Amino acid sequence: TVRANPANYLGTMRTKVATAIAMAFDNAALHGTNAPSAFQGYLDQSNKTQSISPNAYQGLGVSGLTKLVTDGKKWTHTLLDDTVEPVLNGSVDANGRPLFVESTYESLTTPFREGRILGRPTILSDHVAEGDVVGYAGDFSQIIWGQVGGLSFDVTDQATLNLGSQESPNFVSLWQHNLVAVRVEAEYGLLINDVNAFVKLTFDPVLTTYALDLDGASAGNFTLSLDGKTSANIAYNASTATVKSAIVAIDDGVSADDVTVTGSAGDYTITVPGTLTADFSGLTDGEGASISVVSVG
Amino acid sequence: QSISPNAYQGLGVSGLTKLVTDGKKWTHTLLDDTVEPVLNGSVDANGRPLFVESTYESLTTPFREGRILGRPTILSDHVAEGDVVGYAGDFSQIIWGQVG
Amino acid sequence: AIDDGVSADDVTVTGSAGDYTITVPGTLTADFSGLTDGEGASISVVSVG
Amino acid sequence: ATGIVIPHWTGDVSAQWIGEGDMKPITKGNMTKRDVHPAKIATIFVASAE
Amino acid sequence: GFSADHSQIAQTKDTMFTGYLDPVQAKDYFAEAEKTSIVQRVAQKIPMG
Amino acid sequence: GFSADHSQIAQTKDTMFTGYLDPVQAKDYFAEAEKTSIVQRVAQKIPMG
Repeated sequence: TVRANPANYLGTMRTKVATAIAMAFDNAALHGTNAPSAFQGYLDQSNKTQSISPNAYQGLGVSGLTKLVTDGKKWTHTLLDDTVEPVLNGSVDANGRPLFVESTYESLTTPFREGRILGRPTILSDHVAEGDVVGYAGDFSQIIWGQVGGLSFDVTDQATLNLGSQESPNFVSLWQHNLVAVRVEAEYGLLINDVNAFVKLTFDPVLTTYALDLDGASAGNFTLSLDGKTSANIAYNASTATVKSAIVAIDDGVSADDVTVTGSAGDYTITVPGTLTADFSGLTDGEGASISVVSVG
Repeated sequence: QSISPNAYQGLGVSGLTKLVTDGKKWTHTLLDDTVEPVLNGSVDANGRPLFVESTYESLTTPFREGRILGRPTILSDHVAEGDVVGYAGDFSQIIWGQVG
Repeated sequence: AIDDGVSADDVTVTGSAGDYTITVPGTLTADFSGLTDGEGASISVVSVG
Repeated sequence: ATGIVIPHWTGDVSAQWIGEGDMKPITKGNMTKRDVHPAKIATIFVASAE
Repeated sequence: GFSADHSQIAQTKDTMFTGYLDPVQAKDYFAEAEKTSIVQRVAQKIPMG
Repeated sequence: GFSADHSQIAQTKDTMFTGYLDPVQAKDYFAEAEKTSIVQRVAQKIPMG
């Protein structure tokens, strides 16, 4: 085959692996699907979410943006899946008039579509969505990335390849079978400073689930804070029913129908509508304790 | 002047009246970022937004800027305190200077 | 203490014990159904603002 | 006049994030050829030599 | 108007010309411009070693 | 693949290389540039002594 190079297959593979390597960067940065341990965090970990399907203008421009500016964080870009566009256009007043006269355009040099929404740079693309999520909005200056030199190509006709796995091998000698192999390699770095700075966009409302962990010196108190409003003090040893009562007691008054709580004293799972946060400053170990979003599924 | 239910009737009528009836101009506004979700979501009686006017970044500046009801307008992260979230008036009435 | 969106200093109140004057955002309503003597007990809008 | 033939790409090529001593994965492309042949369009019109 | 392999007329349709009529191989025109990563378009690139 | 401190293969994961692999120090990329005051952008600057 390497003599013949039919349809320029070898030269075509060298460009299409570069596209595969580019695609595999976004899925590691956004969804975290198979990220290396050296990448610190990914956007699906954010505790901010929003629905858009009844009215996208209310979703992005008011209910969404409020969660950022009341937390002191900027909104500067957004990424949207192509499947968002019918819902974006379908946003109307109660007389059927469109809410977005502001609109999006093609490119001669890239496969994306691009434009402005409420003044922010906006990208539409065919693979932003995963599971329940259709886009992201936030301060993309919180993200830095780099690349260590160029994309690299090695070729060999002597090596022995495992076609199976390290748990169930299946070797072929390239030299004994008259085969040739090309090995392609690249190297990147990523850091997201503050994963809580971005809003996950979804078609319709969902509850968010959180793991709350008080692993640390077992005395003192903490405060929860839901949608920017803060609880009374909760003691280290508090029961699940105590925590449920302390959440619903916040004066926006989410119901005992909305909140649910499970686990044990010092280690809990919380499920609620809206953004949950905690401050451990008042535990005997205010540093070992933590809160994070459960990637439920 | 309150702006909470309807920012357009806030700035463009109720506010501006208090200046022109006193013989004073309106030339700039300062607004907190916490006002942008109140500038957006100002709507008519059936859900359509009142401002088509909007604001932008600039390449070496932390602020955001644009024209609102014709007037130059700045959005900023720290102008709110207490019940007050912005200012509107004739800023040519302010002079400042630096020594050395 | 209504909670459920209602919050501190949304509200202020003046007058006698009974025959109160109340000031609030939104729509106030009153259920005199347990106030057994007051078969004509009533809530009056005084002014907006 | 021979026509043209085009190798349309159809393969999902894929790459994986890899540890320092981890064993690198093997992948393969896919294609289908499509061919375009010309066709004629013609007409005649007629007049007296006068 | 005639069949292929007609008894009296030579046509490019005829089976006798099989393999003398090969199309020219060309570029894939139907494929899109290559998909770069959206994150690298919006996030800040920095020098790294 | 292999553990760190594997008995047969040297890796830069290994504890023996601690302190030979120090990162390069860089600028703070996450802070915005130093901030001017909003009043000086709208008010008139005058010469002063």
